[PDB]
Amino acid sequence: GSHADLLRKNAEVTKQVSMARQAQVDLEREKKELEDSLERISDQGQRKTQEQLEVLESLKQELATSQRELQVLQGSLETSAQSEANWAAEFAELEKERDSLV
Amino acid sequence: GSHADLLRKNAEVTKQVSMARQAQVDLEREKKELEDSLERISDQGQRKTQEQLEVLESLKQELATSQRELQVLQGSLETSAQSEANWAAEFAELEKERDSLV
Repeated sequence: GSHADLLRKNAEVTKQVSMARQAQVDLEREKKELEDSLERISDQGQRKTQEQLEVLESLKQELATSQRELQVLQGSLETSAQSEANWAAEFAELEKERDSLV
Repeated sequence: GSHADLLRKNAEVTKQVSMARQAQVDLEREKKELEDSLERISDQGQRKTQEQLEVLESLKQELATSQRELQVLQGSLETSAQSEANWAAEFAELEKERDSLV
């Protein structure tokens, strides 16, 4: 009857209330880990952006230095070369003399 | 009276309809330029991301090459150096002989 129905109907509403109060708990908790995960994937993402900027900066620095160094060696080779030339000429003169004496 | 009010009231609704039909036109048009601007700032943003990737790649390539080149010069200096040594020794022998004859 109407009494049975109301009593049954009401018993269900109580169960649903309980279930909703549970969803509350489960959701509010599931959101706490999303909050954390988000806070991390962000924290990490902003530091990766940095390392990169520091890698790119350093990279330019490294190349620039290598260039300066390469230019200095090109000069040392230049001078050394000029020096080997003199030795030959120097040796030439001694040879000319040695030949004169023998 | 009620007739004056309805007639006046209705005249206003007609004016508003017209104004709304205008907002339609103006908005639908203002959105066409947002559509374009967005399509551009995006198109440009995706190509800038590329150039960069190509700058970074090239940069590594350049540094790597400079390193190989620097290493080769370090060797040329090494050999040239060894060569200057020989000249001195070579010159030394000639000198010893020249001194013997004089």
